[PDB]
Amino acid sequence: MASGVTVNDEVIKVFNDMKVRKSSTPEEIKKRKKAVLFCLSDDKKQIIVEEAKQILVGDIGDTVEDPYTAFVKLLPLNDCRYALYDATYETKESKKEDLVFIFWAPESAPLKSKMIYASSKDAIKKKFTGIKHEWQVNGLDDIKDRSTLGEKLGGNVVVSLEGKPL
Repeated sequence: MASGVTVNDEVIKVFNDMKVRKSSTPEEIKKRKKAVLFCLSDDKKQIIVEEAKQILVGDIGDTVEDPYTAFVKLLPLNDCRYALYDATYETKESKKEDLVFIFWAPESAPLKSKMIYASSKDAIKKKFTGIKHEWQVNGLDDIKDRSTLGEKLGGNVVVSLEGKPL
């Protein structure tokens, strides 16, 4: 009984979009994908993005109170999923931005959920050619720590992340 999962083309559009996301006018920035969570398609054979669980740069402040809390709301404690986000931080030398591949895997999720994604983990990562970061968070307590993020991207050089001092 062989099995395996792949990464849906949607994951690419997000990678190509999140890898080439440029800031020109706030009007376009509203469409600029800053954060997005990936889930299994209706076929449960590949990794596709869920429109219901994504965070744009314009959504924060229009219909969303916070980009983090928005993600914290989508994150299922009884289900594992992936999420790509762009971490904007500023160090004591200069301000820079980057993107990281996050893996949401709670301890309440079923082994079949962790295994299904585990099979696509490479496929989804393969599509993330150039991703120099990888975040493994099981629960919200693993990522709720603003420092836990600001450190993984920059570490002890980040004076502040997302507008919050580190």
